[PDB]
Amino acid sequence: TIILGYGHQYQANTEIEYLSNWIVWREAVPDSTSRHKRPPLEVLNSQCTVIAGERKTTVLPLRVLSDLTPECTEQAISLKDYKFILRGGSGGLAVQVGGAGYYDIDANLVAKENTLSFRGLPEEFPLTFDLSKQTQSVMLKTPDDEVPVMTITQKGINTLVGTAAGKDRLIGNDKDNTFHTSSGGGTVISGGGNNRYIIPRDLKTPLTLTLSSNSVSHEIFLPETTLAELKPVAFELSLIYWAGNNINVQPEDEAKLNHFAGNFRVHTRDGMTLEAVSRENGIQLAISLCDVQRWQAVYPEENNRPDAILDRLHDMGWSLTPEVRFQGGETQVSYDPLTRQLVYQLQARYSEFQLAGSRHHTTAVTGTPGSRYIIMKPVTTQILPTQIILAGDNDHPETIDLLEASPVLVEGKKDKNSVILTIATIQYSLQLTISGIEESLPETTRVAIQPQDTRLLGDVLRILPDNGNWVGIFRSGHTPTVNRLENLMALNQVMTFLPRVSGSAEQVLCLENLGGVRKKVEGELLSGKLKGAWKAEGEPTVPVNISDLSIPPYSRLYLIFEGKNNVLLRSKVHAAPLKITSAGEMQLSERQWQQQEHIIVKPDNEAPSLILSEFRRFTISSDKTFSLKLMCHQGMVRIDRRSLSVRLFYLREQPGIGSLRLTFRDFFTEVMDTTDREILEKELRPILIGDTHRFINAAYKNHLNIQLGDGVLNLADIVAEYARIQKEETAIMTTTVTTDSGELDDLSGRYKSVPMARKADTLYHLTPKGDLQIIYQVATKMVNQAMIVSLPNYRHEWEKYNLSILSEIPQNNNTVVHSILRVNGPTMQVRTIDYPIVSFSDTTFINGEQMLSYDSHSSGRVYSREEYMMWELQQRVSEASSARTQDYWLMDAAVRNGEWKITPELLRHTPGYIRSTVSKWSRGWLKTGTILQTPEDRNTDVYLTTIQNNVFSRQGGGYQVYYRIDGMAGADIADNAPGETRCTLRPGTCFEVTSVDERHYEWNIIYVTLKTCGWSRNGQSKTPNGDNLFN
Repeated sequence: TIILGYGHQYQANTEIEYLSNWIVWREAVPDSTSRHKRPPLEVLNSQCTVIAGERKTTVLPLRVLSDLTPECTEQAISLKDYKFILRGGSGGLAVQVGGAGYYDIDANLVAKENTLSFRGLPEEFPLTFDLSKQTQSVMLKTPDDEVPVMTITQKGINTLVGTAAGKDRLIGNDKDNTFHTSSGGGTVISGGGNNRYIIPRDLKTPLTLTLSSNSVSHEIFLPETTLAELKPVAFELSLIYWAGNNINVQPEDEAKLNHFAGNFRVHTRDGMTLEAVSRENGIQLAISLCDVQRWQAVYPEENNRPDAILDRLHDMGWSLTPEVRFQGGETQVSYDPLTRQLVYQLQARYSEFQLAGSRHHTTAVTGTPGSRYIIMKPVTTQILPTQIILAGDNDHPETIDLLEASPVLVEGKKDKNSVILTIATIQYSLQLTISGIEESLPETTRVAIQPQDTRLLGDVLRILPDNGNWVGIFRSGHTPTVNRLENLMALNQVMTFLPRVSGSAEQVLCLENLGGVRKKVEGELLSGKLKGAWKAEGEPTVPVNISDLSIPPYSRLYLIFEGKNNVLLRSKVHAAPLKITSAGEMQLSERQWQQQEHIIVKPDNEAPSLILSEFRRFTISSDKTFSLKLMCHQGMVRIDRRSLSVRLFYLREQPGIGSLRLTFRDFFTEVMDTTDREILEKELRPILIGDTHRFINAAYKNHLNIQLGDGVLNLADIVAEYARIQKEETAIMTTTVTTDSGELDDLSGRYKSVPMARKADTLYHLTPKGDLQIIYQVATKMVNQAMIVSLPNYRHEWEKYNLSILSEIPQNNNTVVHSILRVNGPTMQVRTIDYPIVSFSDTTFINGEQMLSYDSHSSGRVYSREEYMMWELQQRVSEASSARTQDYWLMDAAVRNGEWKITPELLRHTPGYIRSTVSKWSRGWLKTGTILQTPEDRNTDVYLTTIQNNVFSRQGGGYQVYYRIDGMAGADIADNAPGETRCTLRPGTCFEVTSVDERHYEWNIIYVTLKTCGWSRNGQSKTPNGDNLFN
């Protein structure tokens, strides 16, 4: 790196002045009045020269034109004649022009990259540079005249970089060129060769790309743009944006637009890679590649399986290249849209692959010798056939896992040197094909039907007849009928409600563990009685303690309850911790540490070296120090006695963000065993900050680094930063908010204003002690800063919270976007107001997750209040996890006092729900804005919980209409048994019909949303042509 200046050689013309008072002689400037005299300082040279060596050299002359300020402009104009002679080397030359002078750049042609950058100019400067012109002038538009502030003579440049945010006009050579365009629009005219473009987001003016006739290929990079921000426009190479100015790729001649088929690629930030493909009529932009790692990073809260990604892309209106590749991960996945076949290729031996079918594509897996293929439990119907191809090593045989599928009946078949096995559960089935790679079935393959029953593929083959193919291979014994099946993957804080039965007098609840880690169920019975735990077919039930239950891996447990009273059981599920007492390298595969929720390290003599394979840490900021400081501020670091505890979050293929706690027992010396006293801890803290290793146990001093996939986590850094945070407790800001804190439609409560301006993204954290930790990031770019809004004891007091959090999101166009965050139980409802333009969105904690990530630049469709608030009815009908968690939280709030009671406080937070059946529905009859009323019935019952209350499943015969009441304040509830939430709505109550949807008319499903009124004395009581509503 060379930084250059403007140095002139002066000639100081001087004279001798005789100071007669001190009779001395001194040097002095010539007198300007004594005839004619030379100037006191005369400039002789105005040239600088740099000759580069063999390495890459960057030249950065002083920036004399950095803004349009008059003094800066004058200084730049005065220096417009300075000569810069820069000769690049074979390594490469990068020049960033200061803003004035004659530039004579002589870059080597051998060098792969020779850069000419104009980013040092004023931010909004119209730059017109042509790479095909050897000599050029960069004119500065001064008042009343134009000044050639720069004159550039370049040779060998191929990496033109534009201004920051100016209206630039760039033209390339006939060679390969790279263009770093500005964020202010303009035009780019790339000549021949293969050209690359890096275009930022939020363009001030639409940008036009002109593909020349002699051009070969083009690659467009969008480092700040996701695929969801682009409109899939057909028969065009232009990149259209949902919001914001778009790129306008056009060719020199429209006749030869089809030339750039396969020679036009667009790279997008979330790992997408669009390609130009010839089609039936013209050209199109189809998705060709996908990096699953970048996509998972951009969308951590969604299902990142290739099938889920394909479904998401199809729902977005995006086409597919004839061969779609899914790069990243342990395997390369290929999709063929013509035959709808998804193929997996294994590369790493001894890799545990989870095989899950789909309702849209057929799956085939090509395995590696010595591998483990886990068959997942079938969850949907009409699953297309799946295939497994085995490499027969005979020294490292593979295995096929049916343990996690919970198979009830397995039937075998033989067809052309392959064994076809069906895997049918109680309610679902799946057909799996097993075939070899060399036209032979390896008899050494192991089929694990049951944990204690592991057979060999040869033994399975022998009992398989040729004629009369279908025979049984496995059949589970008789089990009691299951009224409710509850998976233990939902972690804790699960409220199970079993309504009483009429005469069966025996309700069976089944707790199933689909993983390989033992589960501890810390249940607690509120209503009903437990007869014991089912043991076998014909012996008395075994009594068990609901306080703690042990569930062995891949095993079930049928609890028996009486059918007279309602059954309400609150259960806490915690997996058994993993104890690591050995030393040396301790490597855990991805499935090994993803199965665990707590890992305890207790070294016998020396600590091991933990290596978590493929651990992708979840971070909201790219700064490691800031991320670790925020993690320390959020309470994931705990120090008690000599033990250090670390809580980590990782990105995973499944929806949500994973969590893993690491505890290092005896991590500190014996001086830290006095953590009870705060004065001693305060005395220890300065040393813990300065010299962390002084208080670290000698068994850990060589094992302070934890290998987390690609990154590394150092325990000493965490300890030092945690100590620093403890010091500052007794730039991240905290704002504790109480139910009765803050200033005074649905926004009818308190208001709290965020002090600063936030960014687009937000983070919601729910600590184990039920603390809400909304985290905002300050919009300032120079310094990373965060502001945390704290709601202590939120999970146990969410019904008393009705405040709104107001914030501001500045935009690139000097515009401000208003955001209101309303906390509604596990749901974080956010309204965006644009100046009118009002958008609604929400996120919900589900399945015990404690981290929620929402990014504004991740969607391309804006939903109004009616559209968003209508979506929740569709999710409730499908019984989405959000509705289940809302039901769980409401049931938990219903028992705050210890006895079941639906308080009037919960009425405001709880929308109403009605399910009704009509004899016949007329399409288009119900229009938005109409008025509906209940008939002259005694009371119409409104249900707050519709997931497991048996009040929302289809009943009777005909069309089904789903209702949702916005305002339930003022409705009298009924005496409810423990577990049921019923409200009796007053007769003759108006219902302002809003946003009627009938997309599932062919499925006999009608969707309706409503608003309450007063005593309007109008509407339809019995409704036309019978079909009395609100029974």
